Amino acid sequence: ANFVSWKSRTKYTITPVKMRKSGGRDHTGRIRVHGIGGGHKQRYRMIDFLRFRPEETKSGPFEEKVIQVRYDPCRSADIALVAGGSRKRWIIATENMQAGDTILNSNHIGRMAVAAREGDAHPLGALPVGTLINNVESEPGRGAQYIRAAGTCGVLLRKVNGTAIIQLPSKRQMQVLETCVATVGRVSNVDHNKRVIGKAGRNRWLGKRPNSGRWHRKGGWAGRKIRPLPPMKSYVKL
Amino acid sequence: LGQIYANNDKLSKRLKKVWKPQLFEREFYSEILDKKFTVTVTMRTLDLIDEAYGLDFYILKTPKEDLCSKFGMDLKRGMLLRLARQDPQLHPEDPERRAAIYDKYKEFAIPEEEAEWVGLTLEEAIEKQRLLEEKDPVPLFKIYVAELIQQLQQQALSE
RNA sequence: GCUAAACCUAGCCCCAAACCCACUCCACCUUACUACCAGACAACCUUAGCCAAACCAUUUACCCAAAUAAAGUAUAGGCGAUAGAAAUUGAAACCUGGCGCAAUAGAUAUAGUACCGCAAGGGAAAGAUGAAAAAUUUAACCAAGCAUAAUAUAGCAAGGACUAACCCCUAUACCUUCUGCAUAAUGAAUUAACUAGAAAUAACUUUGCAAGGAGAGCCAAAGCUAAGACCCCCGAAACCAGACGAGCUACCUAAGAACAGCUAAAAGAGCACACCCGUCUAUGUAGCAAAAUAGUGGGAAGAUUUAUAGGUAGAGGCGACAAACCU
RNA sequence: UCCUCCGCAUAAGCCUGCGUCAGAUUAAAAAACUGACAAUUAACAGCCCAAUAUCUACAAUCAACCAACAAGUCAUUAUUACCCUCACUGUCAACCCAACACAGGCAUGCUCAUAAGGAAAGGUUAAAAAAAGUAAAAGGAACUCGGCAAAUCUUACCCCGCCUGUUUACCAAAAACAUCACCUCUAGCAUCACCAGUAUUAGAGGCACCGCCUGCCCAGUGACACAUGUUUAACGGCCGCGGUACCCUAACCGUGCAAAGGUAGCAUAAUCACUUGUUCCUUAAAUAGGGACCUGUAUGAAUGGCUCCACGAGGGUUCAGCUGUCUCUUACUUUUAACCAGUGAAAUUGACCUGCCCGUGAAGAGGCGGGCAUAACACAGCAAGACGAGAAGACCCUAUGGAGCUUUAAUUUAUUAAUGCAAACAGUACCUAACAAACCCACAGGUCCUAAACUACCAAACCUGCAUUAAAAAUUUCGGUUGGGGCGAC
RNA sequence: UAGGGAAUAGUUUAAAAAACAUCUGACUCACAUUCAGAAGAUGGAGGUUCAAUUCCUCCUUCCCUAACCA
Ligand SMILES: C[NH+](C)c1cc(NC(=O)CNC(C)(C)C)c(O)c2c1C[C@H]1C[C@H]3[C@H]([NH+](C)C)C(O)=C(C(N)=O)C(=O)[C@@]3(O)C(O)=C1C2=O
Ligand SMILES: [K+]
Ligand SMILES: [K+]
Ligand SMILES: [K+]
Ligand SMILES: [K+]
Ligand SMILES: [K+]
Ligand SMILES: [K+]
Ligand SMILES: [K+]
Ligand SMILES: [K+]
Ligand SMILES: [K+]
Ligand SMILES: [K+]
Ligand SMILES: [Mg+2]
Ligand SMILES: [Mg+2]
Ligand SMILES: [Mg+2]
Ligand SMILES: [Mg+2]
Ligand SMILES: [Mg+2]
Ligand SMILES: [Mg+2]
Ligand SMILES: [Mg+2]
Ligand SMILES: [Mg+2]
Ligand SMILES: [Mg+2]
Ligand SMILES: [Mg+2]
Ligand SMILES: [Mg+2]
Ligand SMILES: [Mg+2]
Ligand SMILES: [Mg+2]
Ligand SMILES: [Mg+2]
Ligand SMILES: [Mg+2]
Ligand SMILES: [Mg+2]
Ligand SMILES: [Mg+2]
Ligand SMILES: [Mg+2]
Ligand SMILES: [Mg+2]
Ligand SMILES: [Mg+2]
Ligand SMILES: [Mg+2]
Ligand SMILES: [Mg+2]
Ligand SMILES: [Mg+2]
Ligand SMILES: [Mg+2]
Ligand SMILES: [Mg+2]
Ligand SMILES: [Mg+2]
Ligand SMILES: [Mg+2]
Ligand SMILES: [Mg+2]
Ligand SMILES: [Mg+2]
Ligand SMILES: [Mg+2]
Ligand SMILES: [Mg+2]
Ligand SMILES: [Mg+2]
Ligand SMILES: [Mg+2]
Ligand SMILES: [Mg+2]
Ligand SMILES: [Mg+2]
Ligand SMILES: [Mg+2]
Ligand SMILES: [Mg+2]
Ligand SMILES: [Mg+2]
Ligand SMILES: [Mg+2]
Ligand SMILES: [Mg+2]
Ligand SMILES: [Mg+2]
Repeated sequence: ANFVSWKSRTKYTITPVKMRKSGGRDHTGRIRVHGIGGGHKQRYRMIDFLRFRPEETKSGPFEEKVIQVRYDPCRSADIALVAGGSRKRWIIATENMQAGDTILNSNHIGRMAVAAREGDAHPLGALPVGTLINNVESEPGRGAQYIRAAGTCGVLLRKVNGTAIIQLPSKRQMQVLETCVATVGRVSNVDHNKRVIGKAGRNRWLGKRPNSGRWHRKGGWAGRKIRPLPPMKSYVKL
Repeated sequence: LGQIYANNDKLSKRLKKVWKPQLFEREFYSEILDKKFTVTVTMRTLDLIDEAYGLDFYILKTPKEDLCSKFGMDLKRGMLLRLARQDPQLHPEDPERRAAIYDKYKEFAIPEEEAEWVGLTLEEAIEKQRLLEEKDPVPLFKIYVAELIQQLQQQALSE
């Protein structure tokens, strides 16, 4: 009926903002996704997924200092508070990012690839083949949508024709323009998938409601299915 | 909005069926209004405009029940008012060209009084009528000062 | 002798004729009936189904602009059930009447009130002197039920009788339903009131006129016109359409609140109150209660319990699936 | 004298509903009834903010030390604008939701023990039966389906489910569901769910912690690939017939059949032909329970198999004790009861002047036949009959009566998705057989039985119309006969 | 109790064949394997049909399923 999305704020802050739970309902009030509800209250920390974002009056490569690496309730990865110039922002932390580090945000591609340090953001064309990368965008300047979960990384496979081929965490290949930026290394919290929920109630703390008790007979979809990897996804236009 | 028999057999199930027209967004230029309009049309409308030799002829010729659009009837009122007024706002700097347009469509000219009401819905017409009749009341001071003078005037002439 | 009984108005019904309805000062679309701030939200879109077809599946009458007639004809249709024209034809204007009701009737109506329901919605009952009550003193007698006045061997309760109430003799309530009912088969305490056979085809009977009849149409090889005379009541579980419902309950959202003591100390740990639940027993079963009481129990910092406001709506929701819960 | 749940406040709700006076008469008996007249006073509470930009990483927990995860309730600045001051509303009560002056429901604070709030007995008697208690000789589960209830305050185990949790409000709390864990399936991505997430993710499901494992099968049916195929932790399935060591059984032999032939385990029981098997424990006595063995009509591996800690108002077995459960009851108290006084329901009811025995009869008689009995009428008990009352039997059948559910029942694709085609709209076209016969320039070169016609995808993820295939649904039915129906038969 | 299916050499499977078993021989020092020969059955009875391995009807025989609702 009168559902209003909490995601209404328009200016970037690092102040954690209050978010509202959905219970798996859509704006009609009807259940759209089952199994969502409750959990601990959470505040949202706005993550800036555009790593090469020079300040208002600045341009070109710039550096930032990692002020803190901390826990994030809204994602499985850790986040890092970084500061450069007069600006602070939240970013996805890499595996070994720690307070006091300095990270590089670059948009420069040279004849020679750079030495890839973890936590630095470079265009894909500037990185050696085989570098571990995370927080990839599909179009230059779009912002990282791929390889964002804890402990993840892709691999730079090729650099042909001004395009970069990468391997997604699912092992499917993905072609983008070489000017797309990525971050070197793996996402933080590499042991995230070793966590043991332990008891049913801790799933309720995370905002999961129990599965239906209704018994469903398995159908043709069930059972192992060995199918080839899908063909490479290209975001390039010729 | 209608029904159909499945497989065109009356002994089969009767199903609801809606046939919708195929709609295209095209642009059209009016000579009388000297304006381009982006109008949603059917292929039929394009066939009718051709048989009329243009949008101005199509709008001016076709009657209300065959246009079947309030927009077409606003275009008609618009075109008809320029013809009734010989409006000089059409190509202000080309009196010769302007007169060629008005002559081309001289068949459809009607009095300006009638053209104002062409296409109006009943609810628009009443609002037009209500506004024409909207007049502030006359202060009875003015009404009586006229009766008094006329009363004094007539008395003076008699004697 | 009580309780009662009785009543004739209120109004109402169907027609006719005529084309109705406003502010009354103040308030009222927000939580209506609330003097007084920055907006923009805006209407339109084939009914379906019951039912009939003895199932059901195509199909199944629904005023649509003149009475009549053409005509239940042309035609349509699981060519079934049923449905069904048109051309053409062309009668009538004088509102205030009634072989209508009279308080269980006639409007539901003394009133959409009281009352019931969260809401949409559902929805009553009843009055009775007289010219005067600034005359309170004038009538009977009448249902069931009682009272005046309990009762005496034995029996469908009576009948035949009889000097005599009873004793004697004879005698298996009634309705319905059945092959068949005293049946220990149905229904019925009793009184009052209310409460159930509607019409064509043909035929018959009784008139009129008669090779014609009939006040256009329609029939006629004694017909034809007219008339008389004829076919009940209450009852499902359902189906569909549009509204109204999440103050209960299921789940969720926002923002709150509660959780003593003892043990252990990582805590969906133990013991144990408040609190939440409802294992077992008894009680209660028109209750105290349309699910309770007493004891005994399970849990009680948690997937806890709980106040508030909001959300999801029936072809649906919601569901730790019990086909649970949605007043 | 006794009780104490309580009580007092706030919230919500309610709306004058035990103030006075005057009336009637006060209340499931004897004012909270009628009418008038009064009454709650704001400091508590409610009712709030000029604009635009900008600011806002660091929980709470005595916040210190420590230690966490589920990661959290409390904050501005800049510059403009800004003289004006106490309005309005709630305020009562013995109260609200439960048809009631209802033993139920009802949030917070504070006290609880009370300073606050209340009365279990109308009077009597002291029978039964009934309810609630207390006490009980000797015995101590002999009771019983069962130690139910009481008493006491125990032991050991078996099944099932791991565990806390959850459910049929109002007959089921459970072994059912969820669940940590494990595994299968789908998905490469943003501005309204998922998610301000991004494959260590997120959805759809199975199974059920953990430990040991989870065998074989892709023929069929489904999914996926639709090029031979792949896929069981998808739906599912997982062999016979003869003979051979006295018998039993067959390491073994023959033949056949299948996609594979049931593997590991486990098996006298939530499981059971014989069967209450057999044997060892257990009792004096076991159709119980435990341990084994036999071995499976029809045990068996995430439709999970087999062990095991902990746990359970689960089902079952048991030591010790305990006891009125019982042998076998008794006594007393209160309640109820009965009597007096007040007030005053319900279901029920054809009429009744309403015995017994045998017989009869629509096959079980107060009422009929034959006998027998017989003045009349209260009160208390009882429950054998009145086929007692209650609810138009929930069983069963029938009805061309419904409805829910499921499908390889019939009909259908409206809708939805995909696909094709057509419509709409790019937007430009010459691209696959050289063979020197006296004729041929010192070279870019002539002829003979080969020196030809020569549109590219119809021109996007849209929308319309047509088909097509799917998924999801929708509508409708589910014949009869029948020594009841079904089954069989017809 | 009531319906259905099935009886083919000694065996097990076919539509009157095959592999075994048997018999005869060969090979071997002998046996087995192997090789070459040979015999060997349509359950019984009752039919029809131009002809009975698919067909009867019955018997005899073995199996399979069903035996439910109160
Ligand atoms: C009547 N027969 C068919 C039968 C019946 C049942 N059970 C029932 O019918 C139960 N019926 C209910 C469900 C109660 C209605 C049965 O339970 C059984 C059996 C068969 C036997 C066969 C037994 C046999 N031996 C040991 C005597 C044998 O050799 C085998 C065999 N497989 O070869 C067995 O397994 C046997 O022992 C056995 O288990 C049988 C049954 O179980
Ligand atoms: K029917
Ligand atoms: K009888
Ligand atoms: K009877
Ligand atoms: K009866
Ligand atoms: K329980
Ligand atoms: K046993
Ligand atoms: K045993
Ligand atoms: K339990
Ligand atoms: K009795
Ligand atoms: K019989
Ligand atoms: Mg799950
Ligand atoms: Mg499940
Ligand atoms: Mg009978
Ligand atoms: Mg009777
Ligand atoms: Mg009857
Ligand atoms: Mg009766
Ligand atoms: Mg229907
Ligand atoms: Mg506990
Ligand atoms: Mg629940
Ligand atoms: Mg179930
Ligand atoms: Mg069930
Ligand atoms: Mg015993
Ligand atoms: Mg005994
Ligand atoms: Mg007990
Ligand atoms: Mg199990
Ligand atoms: Mg229950
Ligand atoms: Mg409950
Ligand atoms: Mg019930
Ligand atoms: Mg229970
Ligand atoms: Mg389970
Ligand atoms: Mg496990
Ligand atoms: Mg398996
Ligand atoms: Mg085995
Ligand atoms: Mg055993
Ligand atoms: Mg058995
Ligand atoms: Mg067996
Ligand atoms: Mg099995
Ligand atoms: Mg399976
Ligand atoms: Mg455990
Ligand atoms: Mg429990
Ligand atoms: Mg137990
Ligand atoms: Mg003992
Ligand atoms: Mg009886
Ligand atoms: Mg009875
Ligand atoms: Mg009946
Ligand atoms: Mg029917
Ligand atoms: Mg019907
Ligand atoms: Mg049929
Ligand atoms: Mg029948
Ligand atoms: Mg029968
Ligand atoms: Mg049959």
